Amino acid sequence: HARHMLATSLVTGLDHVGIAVADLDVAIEWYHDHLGMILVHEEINDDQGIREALLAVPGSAAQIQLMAPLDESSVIAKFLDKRGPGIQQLACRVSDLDAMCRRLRSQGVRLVYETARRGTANSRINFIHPKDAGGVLIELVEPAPKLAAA
Amino acid sequence: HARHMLATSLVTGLDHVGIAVADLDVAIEWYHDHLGMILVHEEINDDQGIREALLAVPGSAAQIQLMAPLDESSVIAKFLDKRGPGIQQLACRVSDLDAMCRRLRSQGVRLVYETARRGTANSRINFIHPKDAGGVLIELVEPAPKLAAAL
Repeated sequence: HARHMLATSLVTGLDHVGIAVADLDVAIEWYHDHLGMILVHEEINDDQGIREALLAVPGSAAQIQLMAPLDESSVIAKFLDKRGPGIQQLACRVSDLDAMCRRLRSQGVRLVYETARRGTANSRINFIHPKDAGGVLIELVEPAPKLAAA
Repeated sequence: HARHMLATSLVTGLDHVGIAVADLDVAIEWYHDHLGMILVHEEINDDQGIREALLAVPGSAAQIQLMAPLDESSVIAKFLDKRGPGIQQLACRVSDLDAMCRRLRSQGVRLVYETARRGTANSRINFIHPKDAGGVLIELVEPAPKLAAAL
């Protein structure tokens, strides 16, 4: 029971799975109707150039993040144009993003950002450089304390 | 909080995220060394022609399922020729696979298999037809009773 295993990293679980979709509105209803997922949150990431919908999966702490491009400069536009909709990122929840990123760089692994950016719900995020992880995009997510938002 | 929300479907959670990799053993060490994931199971799926490694994420119930092709005939091999390594499947844990599948079919959603197959470690599995899910491969996973695997 991995919920009862002591960790060896600063990873505390899976934050979300990011899925690039064509039309976000139809996708939200489809995931809700057929899988019972619930639209918990919706927002624009201007930094990343995407429109996102956060779906809760009742019984589980990990979310499904549906993503659609805001414009063609989006990281999601590239993905969608080359292969259409698909699973585009795996996001690990982390307790100290700074600490893990320093540790990763000490281990020879590149990160995409010098400084964390803001993800969904004003979380702080970085990415392992995808070419260090063999084309897989791994995001590291530190949720912000609710006070920090205010 | 979503862990304490009563579900409206037979999905009880996220079973795993499936990742196609080129070399299983080096990927295992990479995910363990850098993300702290722990190898809890390794097996060969002769039907789908893949070798698999299940990684626990301590503090979490969902797993990472690394997959490498055994035969060029496998779905993982085709995925790797076209796009290289990448995230290839999202797997929902379900409390009753057959009931879920009948509900999905009466809702107008197709399933890949007529009858469930065995997934990693005896679980019973099916897939929503990827064309029905806009190109995304969604697996439905029912863990099998431990007694089933012994018989």
